[PDB]
Amino acid sequence: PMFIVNTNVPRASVPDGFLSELTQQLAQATGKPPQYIAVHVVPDQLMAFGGSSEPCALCSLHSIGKIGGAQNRSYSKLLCGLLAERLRISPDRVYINYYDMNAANVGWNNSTFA
Amino acid sequence: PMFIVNTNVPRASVPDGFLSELTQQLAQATGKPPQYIAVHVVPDQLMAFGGSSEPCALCSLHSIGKIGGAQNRSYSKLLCGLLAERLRISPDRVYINYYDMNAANVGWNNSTFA
Amino acid sequence: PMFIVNTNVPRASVPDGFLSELTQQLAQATGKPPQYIAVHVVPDQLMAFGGSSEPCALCSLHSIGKIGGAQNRSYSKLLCGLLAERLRISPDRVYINYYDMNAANVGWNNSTFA
Ligand SMILES: *[C@@H](C(=O)C(=O)O)c1ccc(O)cc1
Ligand SMILES: *[C@@H](C(=O)C(=O)O)c1ccc(O)cc1
Ligand SMILES: *[C@@H](C(=O)C(=O)O)c1ccc(O)cc1
Repeated sequence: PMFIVNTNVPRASVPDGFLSELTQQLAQATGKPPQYIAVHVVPDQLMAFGGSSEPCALCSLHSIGKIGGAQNRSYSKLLCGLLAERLRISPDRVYINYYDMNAANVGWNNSTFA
Repeated sequence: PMFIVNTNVPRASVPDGFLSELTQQLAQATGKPPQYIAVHVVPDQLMAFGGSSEPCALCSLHSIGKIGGAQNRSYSKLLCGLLAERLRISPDRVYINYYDMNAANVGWNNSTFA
Repeated sequence: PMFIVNTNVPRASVPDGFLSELTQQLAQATGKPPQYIAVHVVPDQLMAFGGSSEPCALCSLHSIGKIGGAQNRSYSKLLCGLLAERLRISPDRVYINYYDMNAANVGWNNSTFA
């Protein structure tokens, strides 16, 4: 799994330990080992949501399985709550795109997971 | 819908009001209310198109529905036109990836749109 | 084809000519003319892989066709090799997402490739 956060919140407001907290929480939520989880945080972005430049985030979660109707609602609760608590972003100004990847379409370590 | 523009144009060449103009134009084009539309502009990028570093842009438009053959041609004319007029990027150095998303795969406000 | 590299390696560690090298290697690997190939390198990113901030990369290769089980392994060897050689990133700290794009969902030059 890989999780990306793009946000207009400034770098200075991203707290220490945030990438590690994301890694641990995603490990718990998805059931996958933390050593496979990649997290990417992109602050200071030029963004608008609903025409407004108040804090917002556009996120993606890519996963080989563990993606689906019920699971995606659980991920959204978990991730919106983390973003609200740590970055002070309102949950109704966050979009998270969920992608269920075929293992043959993820390259790693000079091969793919096929 | 969410629209993202990556470009090597510098931030200073991104005109004031560009994010609002994109929000308005995408609302018109998709028929969705502007309160739903998210826009992300990323300037100053290290990019090449066809092996050259002249202005170029790599964009994505994600939408729940309203994606398809003829619609995508219409969006391309609209968006290439804006990028040409506002950022001085030639339409043959723009790629726009179109993604039709399932409502169950878009999180927002602690749940999904499903 | 479009190829994106996101990495926490610093901007100064990216060799001049890296974009041109990527363009030629991808043209050879996919069999597509280099005029069509777009490359985007994003250094200095706030990233973690497996909970650790050592150099890593998250990449995407989008292509209209030429995506599949065997192809994707040969791509992964080539790209992992090049990132290891040139940016000093260990190949087990790289993810490459492969996307097969329909031509009707790729806009370019005021239209689509359909
Ligand atoms: C993480 C991973 O290894 C898994 O098994 O889910 C991952 C998932 C999806 C993509 O595209 C890259 C890494
Ligand atoms: C915008 C939106 O909510 C709609 O009605 O389509 C949107 C579409 C798709 C994605 O992935 C995020 C936001
Ligand atoms: C490159 C291209 O034009 C091809 O022939 O595949 C390309 C492929 C896919 C996307 O999304 C953008 C550009």
